[PDB]
Amino acid sequence: ETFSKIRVKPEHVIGVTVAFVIIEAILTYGRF
Amino acid sequence: KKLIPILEKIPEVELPVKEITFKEKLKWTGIVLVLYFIMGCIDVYTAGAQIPAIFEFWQTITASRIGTLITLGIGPIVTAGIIMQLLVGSGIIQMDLSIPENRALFQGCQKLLSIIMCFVEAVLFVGAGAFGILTPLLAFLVIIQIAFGSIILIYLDEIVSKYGIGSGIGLFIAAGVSQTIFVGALGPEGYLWKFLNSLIQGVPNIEYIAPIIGTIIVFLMVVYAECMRVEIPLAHGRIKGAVGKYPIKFVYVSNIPVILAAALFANIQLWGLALYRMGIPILGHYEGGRAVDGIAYYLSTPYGLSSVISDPIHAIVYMIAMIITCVMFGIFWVETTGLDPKSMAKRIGSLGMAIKGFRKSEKAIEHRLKRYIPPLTVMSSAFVGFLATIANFIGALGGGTGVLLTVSIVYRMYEQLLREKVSELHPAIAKL
Amino acid sequence: TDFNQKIEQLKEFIEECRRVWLVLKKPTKDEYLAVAKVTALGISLLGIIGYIIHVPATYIKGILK
Repeated sequence: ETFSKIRVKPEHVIGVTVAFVIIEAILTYGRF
Repeated sequence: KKLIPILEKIPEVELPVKEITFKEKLKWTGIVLVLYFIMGCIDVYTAGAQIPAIFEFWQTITASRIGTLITLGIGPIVTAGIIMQLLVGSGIIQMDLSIPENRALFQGCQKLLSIIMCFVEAVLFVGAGAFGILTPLLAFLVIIQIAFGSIILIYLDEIVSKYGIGSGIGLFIAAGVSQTIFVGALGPEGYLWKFLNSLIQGVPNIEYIAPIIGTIIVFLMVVYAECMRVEIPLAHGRIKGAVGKYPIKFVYVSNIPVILAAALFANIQLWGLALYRMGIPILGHYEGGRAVDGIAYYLSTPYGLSSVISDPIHAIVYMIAMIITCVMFGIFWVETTGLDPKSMAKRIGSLGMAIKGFRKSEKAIEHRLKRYIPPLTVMSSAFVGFLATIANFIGALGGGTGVLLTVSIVYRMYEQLLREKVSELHPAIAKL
Repeated sequence: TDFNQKIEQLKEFIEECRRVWLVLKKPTKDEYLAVAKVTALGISLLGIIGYIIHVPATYIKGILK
């Protein structure tokens, strides 16, 4: 298995990704 | 002792021993798929709306898309895996995985490196002049996003890998190529139209429909090849008489392998241009974007639209160059993971199904396998690699080679969907 | 000396390959078409979805650039 002392539930990575999208999706576009 | 400290700091994915319904593995996969396509729609935050064309060579095997939140794509992950197979392959760092140690060592380790290669590539990309404006400030910002997007994939892969079907990478690649096709042929600036319109305009352009043909031809070819199998008659499970007839995917054996060969070249054309407009011409003299001389030149796949005859020698070398590179990672796929006889042992032994030939024992079959493998392994790749390459001379939409992997990945993905549609009945035979 | 050996051997292994590249099953039209079908059917789904997302999302990026 994995020696990853930390456990991360997928629901997070998904939501964290919805994060990158929103941030840059607006950080870039929607100028001004 | 090992890099266990930071290694234990690198997050992972919570694998539930609960009920993960087919319907859920499916629905999961799909969510990953979309966040992907989506990320491929979003440009990277960068004022310099002006970018120097594109690298028509890295995108395909990388499943990336330069200029987007995934401009680096699977590229790192592949790079990483490439090194591992290189080290743990040429014995340089001999390891007998068997024990959950070496196994989880080889892995965990590689994973890390993937994040290392995640940033490296990022920097290397911008440093290769993938965007044009090297505003130390803006440059930094970009790299951030870039490698971080690739990170998301590394974790999205993990998700699919433990919450859905097939594989992230495998998926991802097929995801890209498929799209690259449906869009290139039918999308906005779609080719089918540019051709169709060219017919209406009254000036029939054979160059607009061409690439579309290239893809059919490849697909048709690549599939044929993907059908060939090496049938291994099996010995009656205690019964008597002719029985089994086990086939082996003679092509899909060297899958991950060729993915690495092509990916190697990917990191050369990148690493050469990079270490070109940022140093000395170690690898080759690019100019014009790609390379027009040097190791780089001799190792640049010819595809795109139409096959290039105007350089025979160039062809020859590449082909042979690829071929051998394939043999390599294939062999390095032997020393490591790959089909390991130790296991396949009792697996055929529990059922008491030795080969058709003879020898119904453990050490017996075990042997007959360890032996037959390598030639299989090498033949396969050598071939594939050839096919893949020639698949590029012909040249096609999405990527001759890309189409290949895809077609395979897609079928190995169909199988996955079946082994599942069934395992969704008898809650036990999760190993037959 | 060893060089001679290895040379003698590669010739062997390589021939062992020839053996693999012989125990090959050409496909049977119906069988072939099966793969071709499913295969394409798949690349089709995947491709399409990327379209449904891409194309339009670009009609935007483009009409607001």
